[PDB]
Amino acid sequence: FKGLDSKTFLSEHSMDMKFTYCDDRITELIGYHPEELLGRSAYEFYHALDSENMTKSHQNLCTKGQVVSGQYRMLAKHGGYVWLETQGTVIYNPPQCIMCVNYVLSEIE
Amino acid sequence: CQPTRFISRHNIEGIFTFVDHRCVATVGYQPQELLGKNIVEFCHPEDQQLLRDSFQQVVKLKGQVLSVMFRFRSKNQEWLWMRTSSFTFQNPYSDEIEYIICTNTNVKNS
Ligand SMILES: O=S(=O)(c1ccc(Oc2cc(F)cc(Cl)c2)c(Br)c1CO)C(F)F
Repeated sequence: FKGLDSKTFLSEHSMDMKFTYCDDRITELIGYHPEELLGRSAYEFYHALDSENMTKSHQNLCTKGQVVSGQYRMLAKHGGYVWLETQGTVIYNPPQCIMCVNYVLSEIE
Repeated sequence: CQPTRFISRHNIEGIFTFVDHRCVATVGYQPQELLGKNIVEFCHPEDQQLLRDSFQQVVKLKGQVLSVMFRFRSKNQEWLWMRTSSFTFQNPYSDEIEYIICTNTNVKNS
């Protein structure tokens, strides 16, 4: 059994969805080292069956400014998938970046 | 009976910078659904590194054709086998960075 903080991690993305920062907690949970994620779009990692739903959730984030993703799968580093729910927030300036608070719903499947 | 195919241009990173409207019949997406995205985003997880390595090599091959087969996720969320044939173009009157031209055909894996 894991405590809430240990299943949560933050990530930051450019408006093109590429990772620009990820907390080190992701490593224990999904296998990735943060620096290997950098410069790759979120889209590289969604299961095929979640892809279209994520595109619609992204539109909503861009029109509303904040969105909760609802349940999706991230490809894990050594294959299989982990279920996540994310709260996304756009940071706008003087859009600049997207901040994601990511909560793991499952082990690697 | 024609194969179903469409042309695209990419930057050296893999991002679609041009997409021929024959894509709608080939894979189901409007060109604007592909433009600005990296081709690897449409690629099966088992094939994504081969596709990244292929974009990386085609620029070393002196403008000659490099082919790759990979599973592409159609607009219906289904994996379609694609054979992408790619080569670089650089206009010798200039020193602008080369880009990659691809022809993308749905093929059988058998
Ligand atoms: O909730 S969103 O704002 C969103 C969700 C995830 C997102 O990125 C991640 C972050 C991760 F840690 C892992 C994976 Cl597979 C994707 C992103 Br970017 C968004 C914003 O669209 C919306 F698009 F779902």
